[PDB]
Amino acid sequence: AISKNLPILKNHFRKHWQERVKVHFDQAGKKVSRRNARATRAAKIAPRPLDLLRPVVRAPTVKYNRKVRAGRGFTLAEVKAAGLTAAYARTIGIAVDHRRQNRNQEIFDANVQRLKEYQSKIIVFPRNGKAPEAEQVLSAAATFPIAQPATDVEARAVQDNGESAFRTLRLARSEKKFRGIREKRAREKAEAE
Amino acid sequence: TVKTGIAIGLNKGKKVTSMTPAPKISYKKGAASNRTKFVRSLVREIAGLSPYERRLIDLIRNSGEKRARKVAKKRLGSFTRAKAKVEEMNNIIAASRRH
Amino acid sequence: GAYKYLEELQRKKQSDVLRFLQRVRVWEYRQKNVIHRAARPTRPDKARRLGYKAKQGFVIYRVRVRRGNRKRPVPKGATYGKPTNQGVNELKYQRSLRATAEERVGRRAANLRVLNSYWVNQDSTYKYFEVILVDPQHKAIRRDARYNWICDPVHKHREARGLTATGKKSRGINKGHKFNNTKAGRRKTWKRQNTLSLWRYRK
Amino acid sequence: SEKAGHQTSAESWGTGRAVARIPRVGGGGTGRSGQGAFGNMCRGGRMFAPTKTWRKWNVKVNHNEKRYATASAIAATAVASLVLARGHRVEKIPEIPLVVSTDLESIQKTKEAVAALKAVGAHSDLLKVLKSKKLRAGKGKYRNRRWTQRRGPLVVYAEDNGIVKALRNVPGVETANVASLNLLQLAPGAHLGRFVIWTEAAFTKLD
Amino acid sequence: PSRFTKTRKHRGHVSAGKGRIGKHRKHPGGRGMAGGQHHHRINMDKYHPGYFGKVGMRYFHKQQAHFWKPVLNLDKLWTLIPEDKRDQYLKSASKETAPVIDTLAAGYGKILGKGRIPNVPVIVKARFVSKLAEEKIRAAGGVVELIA
RNA sequence: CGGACCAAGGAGUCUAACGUCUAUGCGAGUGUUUGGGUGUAAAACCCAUACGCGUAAUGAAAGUGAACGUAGGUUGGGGCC
RNA sequence: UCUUUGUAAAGUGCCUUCGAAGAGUCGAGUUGUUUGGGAAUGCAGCUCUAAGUGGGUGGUAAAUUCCAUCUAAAGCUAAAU
RNA sequence: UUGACCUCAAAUCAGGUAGGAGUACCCGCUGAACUUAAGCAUAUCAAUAAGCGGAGGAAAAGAAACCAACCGGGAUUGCCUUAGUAACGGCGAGUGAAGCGGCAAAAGCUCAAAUUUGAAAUCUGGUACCUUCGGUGCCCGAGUUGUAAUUUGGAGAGGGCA
Repeated sequence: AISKNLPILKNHFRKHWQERVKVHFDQAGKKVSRRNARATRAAKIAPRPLDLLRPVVRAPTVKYNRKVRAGRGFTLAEVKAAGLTAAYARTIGIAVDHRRQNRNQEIFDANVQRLKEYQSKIIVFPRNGKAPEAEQVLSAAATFPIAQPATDVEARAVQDNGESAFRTLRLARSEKKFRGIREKRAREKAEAE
Repeated sequence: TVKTGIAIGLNKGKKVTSMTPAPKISYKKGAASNRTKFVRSLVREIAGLSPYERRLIDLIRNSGEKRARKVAKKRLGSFTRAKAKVEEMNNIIAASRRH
Repeated sequence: GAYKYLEELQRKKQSDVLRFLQRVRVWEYRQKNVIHRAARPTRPDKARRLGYKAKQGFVIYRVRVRRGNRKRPVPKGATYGKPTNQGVNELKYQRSLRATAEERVGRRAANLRVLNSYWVNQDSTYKYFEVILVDPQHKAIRRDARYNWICDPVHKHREARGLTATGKKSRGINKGHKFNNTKAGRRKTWKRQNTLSLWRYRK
Repeated sequence: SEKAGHQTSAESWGTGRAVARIPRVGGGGTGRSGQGAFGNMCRGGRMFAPTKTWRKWNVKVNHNEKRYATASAIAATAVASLVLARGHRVEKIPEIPLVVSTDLESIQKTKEAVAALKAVGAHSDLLKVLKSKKLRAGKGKYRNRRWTQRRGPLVVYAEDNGIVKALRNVPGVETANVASLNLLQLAPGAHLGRFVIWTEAAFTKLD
Repeated sequence: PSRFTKTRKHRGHVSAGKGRIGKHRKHPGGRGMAGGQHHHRINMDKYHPGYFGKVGMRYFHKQQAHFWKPVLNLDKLWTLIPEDKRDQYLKSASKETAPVIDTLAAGYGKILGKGRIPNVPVIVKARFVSKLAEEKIRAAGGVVELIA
């Protein structure tokens, strides 16, 4: 049971796992079926690009906030700043999100210029009259790739002031750690004259 | 409050320019409206008074507000609701003794 | 608008006016059958906000369920097994007495769909629930497409599966970190987390 | 089947009955009564270690390993010794690798496709197929693998214009895109030196 | 494969490599980590010391995003600038035209100071940094500013 | 103790996680095959982002975080001059 | 084609009045079960039983003080599975 | 006396509907034990097997009383990862998620709480006709203890102004 110099292997197989083994032999079969589902979807809704337009949003948490990604939908403020009704934006292929709020200007600016580029690049077919001969671009995501925002010039100058930015890290940690006790000390020194 | 541009501290995080956007209508679900204050005032007039709230009113006027807050915490959930109910009992005692 | 007044009035359950109405109506429902038919709800405010519209094709029953725990049906109180399962009393039914109420009513009216249910009265022995039902083959429900979702054949006996609000509560179906075991059903999560998903090219 | 050898309610008789301790079928009066079951040694019992679907069937290879072996297989086609040692008829081929014009790729008919291959010297290697059409030795002939034959030339093109259709019905030849270069075609049976006719455009795009 | 196993070499030999006396059983020492304090105590004292006991305090709801701090040493700092611009930036060490290194862009939270950057002025954007890393960057003439 | 005799069947297999060793590819990187495109179609080919493990440890944790030197000295050390 | 189909619907900008939003329900105690959830994750029984700038959550109980994030106790809904 | 209303009946009334089968998958309830812990009682097996109730081509869930602490994301589901990790556990045996990230698929909404009050505008049923998965006309009923339109929190309603 415990023999030799071996690592302790926590293998979780003491249940009836053999009744619940799912083996994906249909990995190739589902990929063909997903492409067939995409092909018959594009045949159904030709010539729209088979997916809605998604915004450039910033990923949460400190691990992933360095990178932007695709959102669920644009905000009400973003669609209104682009100059179209949110119900109208749903019909012309723009995903709109009602719970995401706008609190960052460059994410707001990137999303509204995405909306300006989308409205300039698509056309809306008329309800009555002959629809124009327009080809279908199959991927709206490949039409509008998401670029990372501009951070800085590749080269710049050195600002050597000697402010000891490690001590800036050490002091900011210390004044964060000791804020409440210093405020409590400043409270009791005030009400004791 | 603006950030600090550094990874640790009180206001750790990147400097950004916000918008202070249009506030949602929700965040105001518990906001008291004029008709709803009217309905609750009329219901308080016609329901009479609860048996524990009768006990709470005589505990205010006889045995102390600290003792009544102890009893109202034993009745309701916690002290966040006991303090609200004792303040409500204080208001309707003062309403009963005024004018 | 009288239902705004009715809701805040009915919240005062320890009020003298509604305790007397509780005392009279707990006797009346005791003297009637266990499952009987209510021609109109005694809480029309609660009926309107749960989905009952007062048009024909909407049915209200009233039902009493015996309160308390669920005694384990083992002979002579003996549960033959390990001592952790030896308890017979103090065993609690996982579905609510609302869910039991809808189950017995839905068995009685197998031709009707259980829309919702709500507490009306209680005593020591019984809890009383007015259960809203609809006729899915009545033409006022098959027309008027606000309510024709319940004559769809997936919604039949929804109270026996936990689709109603009592069942959605009792299955723990809520969004949150408090409901990680039961998000889309506790058995769906248990299958998902205990399957050994093996691929063609092993990872 | 996971219930095979277990659609049975055999229970062991224990000892004291002068028979072995194996589970035996209860009941009576059927011939199956008293017969051993539930074991690998028993008739009608399950096999030892019943074959499961979750056995590793497909084997992961590193992508750099696959490209290494493909480039080695492509390089082995240019070796005149490995193509001849693999079992191809290149004794009258004037130059290895055999590169032909791009107009082979635009051939629409099989009748001119075989005349093209006979003109460029693959006539003996095409005759090496369809004279070797043998019935398969073993039980696999009634498992939809009835006929074995040798693999003739490979034809590598760049852009399709009908040569894959024109060489579909010719036995033994296979048509491969210069994007793909399937190692199952370039090194059949893990043996280097498939006889490959390249086209001019496929040779240019091989750069 | 099966034909290169020792089971095929054990065909004919009675115990199949398991011994006449020992008589290979189902689970003779227990199952799993059985008896790690009683009859496999010597194994759990020699080969895995530290197995039994509560060391440390419990951290409820751990997310590794909070503990995201991959470390980049100073000798690996110059890997960040690509090779098309690396030789142009190592040569002609200019204070006016200094290469900025978005260390967070690749995904290193903290720059450490394992040592010997070349004497060039280099701009380093950091979430965290060590004292010796800054002193060697200050010795090379570069500067460290903080980002988040 | 088992074995009347004969024929057939009949017992260290597969998986998950690994340990040592070996082979191979790439190598401070590596791993395409979750997925997408393509295809002669469960094959083959191609591909992005992450992520895994590694490149940093240590402490219970807050945290901190690896050149005095020709990356040190001594002894032995194959090979080379 | 329209005497069916404009004593029609829908959206957009100001400014003002506002803004109704689910109760034996949340929540608390206790009990039993369950959970990775640990001064108690969820559910259920019993007892108590809310509020309206309120309530829930923010993975250590409690008090005080903010901040952040949603809007429960009513309901439908395709695809990926 | 005669007309109601309310409640409760009855009818081989008129028209309908439910049962049962199958049950691989799904939604719940109930619910073990062998096993392992080298014993065994918590634990494990397992919130499983059996039992019971209920559906469909999927079901369930589903547009936050969410996650988070970020420069914030944004219904649900599924996969790769998180991760055999945080945590639980005679802290023993063992058990063990979730947020993020990538991808597949992406679709959003509806009532109750407001008096149309210058007109219950709503609907079932019957009858007659026709252009019949229904429509129109008339009548009896339902409904004012509230059926329609308008609103669902992202908003929205009222009152002018163009």
